[PDB]
Amino acid sequence: MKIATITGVTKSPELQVTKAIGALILSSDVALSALTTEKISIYIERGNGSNVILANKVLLKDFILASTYGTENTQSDADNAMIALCELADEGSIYLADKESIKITLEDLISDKRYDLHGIEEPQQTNNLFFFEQKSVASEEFNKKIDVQGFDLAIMTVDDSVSDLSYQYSNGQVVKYLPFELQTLSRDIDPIQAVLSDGKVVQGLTDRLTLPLVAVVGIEINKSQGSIINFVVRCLKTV
Amino acid sequence: MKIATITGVTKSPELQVTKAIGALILSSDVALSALTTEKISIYIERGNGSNVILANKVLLKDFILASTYGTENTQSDADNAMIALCELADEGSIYLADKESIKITLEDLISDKRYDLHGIEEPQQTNNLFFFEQKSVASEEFNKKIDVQGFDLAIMTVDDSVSDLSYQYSNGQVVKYLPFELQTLSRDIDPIQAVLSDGKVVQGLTDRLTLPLVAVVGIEINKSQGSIINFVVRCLKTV
Amino acid sequence: MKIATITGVTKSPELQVTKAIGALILSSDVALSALTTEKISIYIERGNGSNVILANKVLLKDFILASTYGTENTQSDADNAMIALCELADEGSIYLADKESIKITLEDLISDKRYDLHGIEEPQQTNNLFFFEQKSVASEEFNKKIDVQGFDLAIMTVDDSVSDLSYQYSNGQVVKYLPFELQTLSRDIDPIQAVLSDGKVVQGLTDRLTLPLVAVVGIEINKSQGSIINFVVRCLKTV
Repeated sequence: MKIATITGVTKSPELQVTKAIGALILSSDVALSALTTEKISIYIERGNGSNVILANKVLLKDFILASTYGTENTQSDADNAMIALCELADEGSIYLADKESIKITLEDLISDKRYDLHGIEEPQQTNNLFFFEQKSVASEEFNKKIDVQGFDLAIMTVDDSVSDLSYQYSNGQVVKYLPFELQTLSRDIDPIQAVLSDGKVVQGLTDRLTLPLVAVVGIEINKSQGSIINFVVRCLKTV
Repeated sequence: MKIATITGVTKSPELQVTKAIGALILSSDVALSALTTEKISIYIERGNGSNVILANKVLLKDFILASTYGTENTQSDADNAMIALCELADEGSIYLADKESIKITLEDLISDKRYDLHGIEEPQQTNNLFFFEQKSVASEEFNKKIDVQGFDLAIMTVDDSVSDLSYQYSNGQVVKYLPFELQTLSRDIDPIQAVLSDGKVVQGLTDRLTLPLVAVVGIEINKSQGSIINFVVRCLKTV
Repeated sequence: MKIATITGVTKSPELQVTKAIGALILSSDVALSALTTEKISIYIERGNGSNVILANKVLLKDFILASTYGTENTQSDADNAMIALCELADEGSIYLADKESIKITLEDLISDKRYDLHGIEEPQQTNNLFFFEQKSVASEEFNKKIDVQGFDLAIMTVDDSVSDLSYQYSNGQVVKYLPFELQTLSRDIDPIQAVLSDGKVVQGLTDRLTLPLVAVVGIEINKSQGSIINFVVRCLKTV
């Protein structure tokens, strides 16, 4: 159903959804590569506190990239320059018992741009939900190690100051990769990232990289001071 | 093997094939979007018995869109502006027992256009065949309900007067869809519909929508007066 | 890791690799369709037994097209006009015990172009290796029958002299195809062959055709005298 449309204002109101939905359709007249600052926040209000957080001010570009990895890709039309379908459940849709509601908020929107949010209903119900988390670096240290066990997909920022990325697998082996090799391996599973309205296809964003994590327990970043490196990890778990 | 090449005339003769073929190849110098009124009729003729009707004056555009949904698509070359492969059986060629033949007819052709036909045979014989059926919703009526039990793929005409499309599933649940949401969901399975000669790709047709039906038993169309809504459904069964 | 960067010379020096790499990355500023005479040669020198010859002066175009069939395809970036990822092992990497090492060389390059080699390692080791072989049909031979049992992919040069090509399957059936039908069948598996820098995709080469051999035990070529035909076949086996 048509959840909301936003135009003119720089911040969407607290959008409330009561019926069970499983996926969100985000449409805009701004291209995917032109998203700069817009952020989204989605949660489920269970009652007297103890609400479930699925996304806390996650960047829209990272949210779109982390959800359209694989056979699918972002779409375009003659009326909308960017369409993306992002799922929130594994197979069916979120189940709300008595008074739970899904609250969605948009922040840092552009004044002269239009956005539209739609919700997709499903005939099934499920308790397996997707969770988004954010990790960063202090930007004043050369190297840092993070643990990515459980997560099956990551979106990393791309900068010229990142030298090495070390993957530590579940069997103890450690493999070092360069950004070029990382991008080449990334573009081997999902060759196409988006299709433009005119007909051209873009096979990758110039400053974001999608990494699938299979049997990977650790990621080490070897970089140089001067920039902040951001990772957005996606996981699936039962609430 | 090559079947026929048609030019100049507006009606192809009733071509007869005796070799057991498994699929057809349709090639023409007009793009897939440029097809307007061409119709195809394919059936199996038995010398002593009842005819087997697969397609009866089915639109060529709908036939191609039904047969080329999935990983594949319709391609193009320098000589031919449209090349498509259409499957007739499930995983083999149609088996002719005693006095069976395949009759193919093309009608409502354009005078100055070329239409070729090719046949593809397989080393296996199977009894599963694909059947095409046509359904309509009139223009003087507001809403309708059509039973789509047993089918797995439909193609609906696209008009600016359709309001809602409702799916009733096998478990009794009812889900309402907007045309925009339905198009977005349809493109979520097959991102690309055709590739042009220059290099640009077209991800859909402006007046056709392909609906993959899974465990759906009813479709309810809600619209306003002004146009006729046409559905072409495909099914698989044994003869 | 980075193996070598070749620029200015017409023959790359012999390169020795000691680490157990799993795949190679070929990057160059020459488009995929623009390669004419570049050749590669890879072989493993083993201190216990006999040396393993993987590629013996295989053309770069055929070597690249043999590895990028399926969902993957050769890509491009701003700096590099052609990037390809070619696997040398089935799932893991080549096993080297104590001193056995891989040796790679490039031949018949162009002085005013650029080439690079990258190596990709894997956390696992395997003995299943990929082998490339070359078959030839002379100019004075009207027809020729070859045994492609055990192979899984072939690359042929499209020529106007070739008239028919017949598959012989395991069950004994023989099916004859034309070049047009062969190309159409091939393009139904991998619709897109490469993506250029400006966003236009290319769905195939104008002089090379890729044939997937599934349950095929013989290939017969019928042509007219005048031209030579070359097949590049790929196979997987345990050493």
